[PDB]
Amino acid sequence: WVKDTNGFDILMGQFAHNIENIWGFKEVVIAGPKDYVKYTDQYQTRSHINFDDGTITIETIAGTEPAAHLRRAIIKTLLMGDDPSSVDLYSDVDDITISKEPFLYGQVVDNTGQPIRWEGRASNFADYLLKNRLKSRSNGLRIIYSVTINMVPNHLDKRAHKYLGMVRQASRKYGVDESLILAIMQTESSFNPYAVSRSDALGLMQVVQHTAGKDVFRSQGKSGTPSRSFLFDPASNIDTGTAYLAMLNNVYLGGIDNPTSRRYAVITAYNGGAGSVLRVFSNDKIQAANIINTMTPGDVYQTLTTRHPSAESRRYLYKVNTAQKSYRRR
Repeated sequence: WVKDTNGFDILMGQFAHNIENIWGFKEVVIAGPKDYVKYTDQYQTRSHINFDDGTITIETIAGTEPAAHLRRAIIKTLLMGDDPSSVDLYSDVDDITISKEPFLYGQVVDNTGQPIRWEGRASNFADYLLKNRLKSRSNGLRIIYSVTINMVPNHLDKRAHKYLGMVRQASRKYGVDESLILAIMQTESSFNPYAVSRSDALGLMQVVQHTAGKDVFRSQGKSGTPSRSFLFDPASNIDTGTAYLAMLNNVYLGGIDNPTSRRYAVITAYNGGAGSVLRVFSNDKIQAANIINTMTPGDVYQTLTTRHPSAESRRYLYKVNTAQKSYRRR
């Protein structure tokens, strides 16, 4: 709903085209919801954090002094403070800033098994990787040099720890279970505060500003739509996303009486839309709820997990439900 979207659409096209020219079409890698990718060095160097499987891969296709290119990115990535509102993952500008509290602190250790919070240890660790873990690849035409760093095994729990207070607040406020909130959050970004989709979802809970964002503001009697900075603010984001979860539950899918059937529906609707979920059972929103209110919740899970028209949405329900079963028990 803007020229913000369109100016941003073009920047996207422009950004991707700059990468394509240097890495070749098959090597175009871009930041995602569960993936931080930051280009530096005029697109010759990229720093990739895969939050889903816990790897930090630093790459360069620079032909001169590649080891030097890699060292610079390794240290900054390990030391970067998170203020995702200030980071542009769609430019090659170095807006990377070193703070007293690196975002990755406790998620990775150096080769001596210690967490990294100072520039000295990060440097010693970079030199070690460069001497013992330097890999080289061919894209068919030119050499890419890299360093892979594995995060601690429990990196996901360590990263979610940063947002449990915000989840507890939003949970008590909106009447939505903590386990559902975390399960949505995990499935959407693996607790990545730099999360960006190409469906315009922003932040930890992947809030689409123009649909869900706008809707939530209205529900609370607020005007306008949430800014880009607002949704990259973790507390703002988790509050907004949880509000949309409660909205799906009270108004859009409220005709569902069994609370466990409603959840399956709410979860699916979070990704694919409330409209589509009802339309699986009947074109009449009222009849659709009436059919659901006569079937067991396990049929409802089974119905949505197979007979929903988006392949993405069918997977989404299975993923969130799985995630929730490990957050629900305390």
